[PDB]
Amino acid sequence: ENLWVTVYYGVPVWKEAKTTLFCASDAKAYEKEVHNVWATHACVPTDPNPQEMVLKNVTENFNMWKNDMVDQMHEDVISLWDQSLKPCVKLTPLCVTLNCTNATASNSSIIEGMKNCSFNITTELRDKREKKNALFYKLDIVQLDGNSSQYRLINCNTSVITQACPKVSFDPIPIHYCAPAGYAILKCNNKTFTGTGPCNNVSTVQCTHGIKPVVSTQLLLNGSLAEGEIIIRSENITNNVKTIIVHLNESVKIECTRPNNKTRTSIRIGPGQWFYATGQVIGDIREAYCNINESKWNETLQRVSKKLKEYFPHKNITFQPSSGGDLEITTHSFNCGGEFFYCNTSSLFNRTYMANSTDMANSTETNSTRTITIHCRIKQIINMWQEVGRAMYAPPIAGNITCISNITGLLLTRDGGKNNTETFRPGGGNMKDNWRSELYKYKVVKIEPLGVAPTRCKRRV
Amino acid sequence: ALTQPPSVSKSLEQSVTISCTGTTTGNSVSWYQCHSGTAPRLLIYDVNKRPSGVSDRFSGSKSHNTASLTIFGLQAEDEADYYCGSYGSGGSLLFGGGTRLTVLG
Amino acid sequence: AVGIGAVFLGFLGAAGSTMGAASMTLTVQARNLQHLLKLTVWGIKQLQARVLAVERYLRDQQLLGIWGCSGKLICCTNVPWNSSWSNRNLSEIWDNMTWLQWDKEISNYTQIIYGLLEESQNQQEKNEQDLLALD
Amino acid sequence: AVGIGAVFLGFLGAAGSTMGAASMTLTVQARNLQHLLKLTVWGIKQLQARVLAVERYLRDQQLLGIWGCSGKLICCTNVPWNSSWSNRNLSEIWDNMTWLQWDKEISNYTQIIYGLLEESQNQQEKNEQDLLALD
Amino acid sequence: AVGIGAVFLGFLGAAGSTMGAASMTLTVQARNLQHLLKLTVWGIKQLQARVLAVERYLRDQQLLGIWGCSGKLICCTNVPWNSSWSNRNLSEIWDNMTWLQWDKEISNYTQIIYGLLEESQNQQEKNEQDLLALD
Ligand SMILES: *[C@@H]1O[C@H](CO)[C@@H](O[C@@H]2O[C@H](CO)[C@@H](O[C@@H]3O[C@H](CO[C@H]4O[C@H](CO)[C@@H](O)[C@H](O)[C@@H]4O)[C@@H](O)[C@H](O[C@H]4O[C@H](CO)[C@@H](O)[C@H](O)[C@@H]4O)[C@@H]3O)[C@H](O)[C@H]2NC(C)=O)[C@H](O)[C@H]1NC(C)=O
Ligand SMILES: *[C@@H]1O[C@H](CO)[C@@H](O[C@@H]2O[C@H](CO)[C@@H](O[C@@H]3O[C@H](CO)[C@@H](O[C@@H]4O[C@H](CO)[C@@H](O)[C@H](O)[C@H]4NC(C)=O)[C@H](O)[C@@H]3O)[C@H](O)[C@H]2NC(C)=O)[C@H](O)[C@H]1NC(C)=O
Ligand SMILES: *[C@@H]1O[C@H](CO)[C@@H](O[C@@H]2O[C@H](CO)[C@@H](O[C@@H]3O[C@H](CO)[C@@H](O)[C@H](O)[C@@H]3O)[C@H](O)[C@H]2NC(C)=O)[C@H](O)[C@H]1NC(C)=O
Ligand SMILES: *[C@@H]1O[C@H](CO)[C@@H](O[C@@H]2O[C@H](CO)[C@@H](O[C@@H]3O[C@H](CO)[C@@H](O)[C@H](O)[C@@H]3O)[C@H](O)[C@H]2NC(C)=O)[C@H](O)[C@H]1NC(C)=O
Ligand SMILES: *[C@@H]1O[C@H](CO)[C@@H](O[C@@H]2O[C@H](CO)[C@@H](O[C@@H]3O[C@H](CO)[C@@H](O)[C@H](O)[C@@H]3O)[C@H](O)[C@H]2NC(C)=O)[C@H](O)[C@H]1NC(C)=O
Ligand SMILES: *[C@@H]1O[C@H](CO)[C@@H](O[C@@H]2O[C@H](CO)[C@@H](O[C@@H]3O[C@H](CO)[C@@H](O)[C@H](O)[C@@H]3O)[C@H](O)[C@H]2NC(C)=O)[C@H](O)[C@H]1NC(C)=O
Ligand SMILES: *[C@@H]1O[C@H](CO)[C@@H](O[C@@H]2O[C@H](CO)[C@@H](O)[C@H](O)[C@H]2NC(C)=O)[C@H](O)[C@H]1NC(C)=O
Ligand SMILES: *[C@@H]1O[C@H](CO)[C@@H](O)[C@H](O)[C@H]1NC(C)=O
Ligand SMILES: *[C@@H]1O[C@H](CO)[C@@H](O)[C@H](O)[C@H]1NC(C)=O
Ligand SMILES: *[C@@H]1O[C@H](CO)[C@@H](O)[C@H](O)[C@H]1NC(C)=O
Repeated sequence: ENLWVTVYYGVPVWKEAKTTLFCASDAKAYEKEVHNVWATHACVPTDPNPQEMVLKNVTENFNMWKNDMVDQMHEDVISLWDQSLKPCVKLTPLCVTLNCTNATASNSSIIEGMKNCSFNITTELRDKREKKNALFYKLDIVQLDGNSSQYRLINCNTSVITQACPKVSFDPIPIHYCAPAGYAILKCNNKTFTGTGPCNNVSTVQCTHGIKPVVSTQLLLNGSLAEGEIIIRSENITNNVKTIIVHLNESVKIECTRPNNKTRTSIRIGPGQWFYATGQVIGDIREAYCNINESKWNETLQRVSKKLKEYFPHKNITFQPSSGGDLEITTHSFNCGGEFFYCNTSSLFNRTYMANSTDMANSTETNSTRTITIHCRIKQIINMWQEVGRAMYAPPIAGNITCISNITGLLLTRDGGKNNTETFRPGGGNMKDNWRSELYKYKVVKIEPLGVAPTRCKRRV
Repeated sequence: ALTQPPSVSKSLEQSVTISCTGTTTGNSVSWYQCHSGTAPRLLIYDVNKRPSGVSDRFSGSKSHNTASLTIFGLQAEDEADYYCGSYGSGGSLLFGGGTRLTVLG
Repeated sequence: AVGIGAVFLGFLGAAGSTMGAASMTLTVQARNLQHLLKLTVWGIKQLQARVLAVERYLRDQQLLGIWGCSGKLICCTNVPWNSSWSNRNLSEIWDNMTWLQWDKEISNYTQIIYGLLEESQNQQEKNEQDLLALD
Repeated sequence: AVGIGAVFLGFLGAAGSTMGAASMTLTVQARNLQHLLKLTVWGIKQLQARVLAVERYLRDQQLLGIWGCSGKLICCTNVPWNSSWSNRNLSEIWDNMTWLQWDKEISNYTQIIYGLLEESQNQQEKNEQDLLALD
Repeated sequence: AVGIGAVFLGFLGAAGSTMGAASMTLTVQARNLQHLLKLTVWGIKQLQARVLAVERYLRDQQLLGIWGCSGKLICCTNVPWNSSWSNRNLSEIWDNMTWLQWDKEISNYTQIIYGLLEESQNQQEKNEQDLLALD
């Protein structure tokens, strides 16, 4: 019996294949008159089409980190910044000095950050430039002179100086990253949940369901929930330093808004230009005062330890505090309302909660809840996109900026090893690891519809 | 460009990063060593990738600002100096400011 | 209604499990047949997609064409296979392999095989026309 | 570029009435081959149809490939007209009926005829192995 | 697929190398195969051109079907060619001219040659068909 050759067309095969994606957006989040900015510009609309054609005989394998779309999740917003960059104002093109210790303010403000200044060595050396209120917001006062410092303008020695103004858009728009036909995205979803070995429930989708990606240093707030169970992933389990992703079947908040109500005192200094001294008098007790109901908080953590058991059998869990450097790593960062979050989260990740066969040594919430409170930082000049040397000033604003929302996962790292006492430090690490959340359910391929096999039959000749 | 730290410090057999942090608009990147003033030694042949010289203890890693070298198993050679090399602004070539590494303890 | 891997590529996206019967079923499966302003921009990329599908499909059919078959969603040759690329018994291939296994147990002999197909085709159709050529 | 014959392809208009003259000349019946910002929409919508018409034309080409009639304009295969099909007879069809009448007669049997083609083509392939299965 | 090598379909780049040589190059060139506003307006015209290229390619492919050829790139036919217009003999064609002079040697008679290809293709079915039509 011979082996001739034969060809087949329309046959089912798809390739593991890198490709790069367009973004689909809500075309009424932005609006018709707000031309010439990234979301109104190159990002296209959306028309959702879940169409999840189910698959016996699928057998694909996965790793969370083999994906390339993670890079697009760090890209894009540089164009949102650049298409919107406000210039250096005439008061600020050089390292001017400022003098204060108590605040330049209308009142004895009971807020630690508004230690406001005059401008002093200032362009013309003229009262019209100097006497203007340099509103402070804690992260200020770069030292110049060794005593009684005439503080340096902190932005003057980095490549970008720029301003946030209330007209300039920011919004967590629902976004989808997508690629044309013949390519397909495969979503994988066996309750035996994987992203790591084989899979057993799969179908194509034209794009992911929408996601609202925004940065954090500790807590995956407003993330997509898991279901049935908590889960953890961290690549080669012999590894110490490389990030552990913790993902939740329940959720809990962090109890503060952005409460610091302030006046609309912008100063129209320079030719069609501004400084936003928007501070003083109104709300001058309203520091961020963040708080913790231990019950639901500790419950989720102790549940997480009862999962960590599975990765570290018959030995007892513990935690250690987060890193310094930029105190964002010690705290948080996120934007809401143009205002940024920096309360002492590292105060929480603590005790030696036991994993012996135990009915104790796993709680502090006391059923009384205690409603504990923690010290908070603030910043008016922000590193507007992380790692990069850029800096931007942003105004404090009137009323309550209400974001106080819920957590669906943790950034986590191990701290070496010792006999029985396994332990971890929360947050920090690769800021790309935020986007690994949920995206593990998806990967992209190219269809390749033709092929060949041997056979026991021959063409006419 | 291309700014670098003057040094960083971690102890024997531990691990650390160096990165190059200036006008890193160029985005395929390489890294190099000099030690005791001898002829410079390569590390990274493109930003995540290395040949036969030190094929385990070093590692290459991607970021837009921090063109990043990551190092583990720190030993008595790690008193050397280390440099980034992006490709340049078209038909052009660059070096980093260097980092004289200082393994402590 | 019409078959669908993509909107007409790969006439079902779901594989019929097994390189035997599914191949026969594929032939029968081929046989059975503001808001508005930025929406007028959304009406671009799906157009690009349908055009690209045609473009790919016609490039593909051209490769079949030079191999001296067209349509013929299975086609036979006069090219041999000398008992040495896995040699799995032919029922066991048909019954136990998806193409999404032949993709790994076989494959990347592809360029050679495409060569064999083309070279044999041209040389064969020249043979008959050369044997006919005398006058 | 060019005008229209009901459709930008298929070219109905030389209806011929009698199928005789029409079939006996079928070759020539194809062998003859805001200022303006809203011109976006008044290109988009007929472009969609224009593309999807080519996709319809490709559905047809798929069937023609399936019957082993690729690129042919008149074609036939093995299958007999085996007696029970209406008895209208050769010398008593074309000269006294029209294509629209012939459909209005024949509409019952369509899928059955198509299946008979499918089967016969698929048999005709392997039937040659009755001579060629020498190994 | 890929960025344009100066020319799309038709793939012109062996231009005015010898015709004899061109057959190899050709077979190989087969074998391988305002922010958003007015720039999205423009995003129709080239796509419309992309469609017109497909329209031309398919319109012109249909002609090969009438000649009984399938994109099988060296189709041949016992219409004789019979020397007497440019007369060169074989090598004296293929080693001398470009195809961009073979047109200036011969256009015109083309309009009869298409007919020779039609009626000869109809003969190559008729001359078998009538011998089967003995019963
Ligand atoms: C995580 O999840 C939380 C909770 O779901 C989200 O917080 C909600 O965000 C939306 C959108 O900002 C809020 O809804 C809108 O509130 C406006 C007032 O908002 C204040 O707070 C926001 C920050 O959320 C500031 O930007 C803003 O300046 C204010 O300080 C309303 O104006 C909106 O419309 C309503 O009021 C107007 C009149 O003002 C009416 O004309 C409208 O008809 C309508 O009634 C709108 O309601 C929502 O209030 C927030 N809730 C909470 C509890 O904070 C987070 O945004 C989300 N993401 C992150 C990273 O935390
Ligand atoms: C973490 O925080 C987020 C907010 O930051 C929580 O988001 C949403 O929260 C609600 C309450 O927890 C969830 O429950 C559903 O809410 C919708 C909308 O109110 C309800 O739909 C409406 O139901 C009524 C009655 O059946 C019906 O008449 C309406 O027609 C119907 N639709 C609308 C548009 O009103 C629904 O019944 C539930 O009550 C949401 O599911 C949740 N949404 C999202 C996107 O997260 C989140 O729940 C919270 N998670 C945890 C674990 O704390
Ligand atoms: C701190 O967090 C705990 C949970 O860890 C909160 O306790 C839960 O609070 C809800 C809302 O009050 C309780 O539900 C209500 O219960 C009553 C009966 O007690 C019922 O009539 C209502 O319809 C509603 O279901 C829930 O039972 C309670 N759980 C427990 C175990 O006590 C607590 O309220 C939080 N406290 C603060 C100050 O944040
Ligand atoms: C293509 O056909 C070749 C045989 O001609 C198949 O095997 C080849 O095997 C060697 C040794 O495994 C591969 O080298 C390297 O192997 C290690 C360990 O498996 C792997 O980590 C490296 O990435 C690398 O593959 C060699 O590359 C491989 N050839 C190719 C072209 O893949 C091979 O299985 C067939 N591959 C496919 C995709 O059809
Ligand atoms: C197949 O051909 C038939 C006839 O051309 C199409 O019409 C259907 O024909 C039957 C049989 O004549 C009708 O049933 C009954 O027929 C008797 C005798 O003619 C009559 O006395 C009854 O009143 C009744 O009509 C049937 O009703 C008729 N259908 C309709 C909607 O009128 C049939 O549609 C063709 N089918 C296909 C798929 O081509
Ligand atoms: C292909 O066919 C044409 C005839 O259809 C062949 O001859 C060309 O015909 C035109 C029109 O008669 C000639 O132009 C005219 O020439 C006369 C006399 O020189 C002049 O008085 C008119 O003003 C007009 O220009 C054209 O010269 C002629 N070309 C040649 C080269 O003869 C043509 O030759 C045929 N092609 C070949 C290669 O045989
Ligand atoms: C509360 O926040 C402070 C930082 O404001 C944390 O302690 C300091 O952290 C910095 C940065 O890591 C170190 O340089 C200081 O040496 C730390 N001080 C001390 C006394 O350790 C502090 O750990 C947070 N938590 C609590 C419970 O206070
Ligand atoms: C056939 O034999 C050749 C050497 O003659 C070898 O390269 C090839 O791998 C063999 N396998 C098949 C199935 O042709
Ligand atoms: C052809 O033969 C079948 C049985 O094989 C019979 O049912 C049918 O009536 C016959 N005639 C036609 C024209 O189908
Ligand atoms: C071939 O024969 C025709 C007449 O049948 C004649 O007109 C023509 O000149 C000849 N030569 C060529 C190259 O066609």
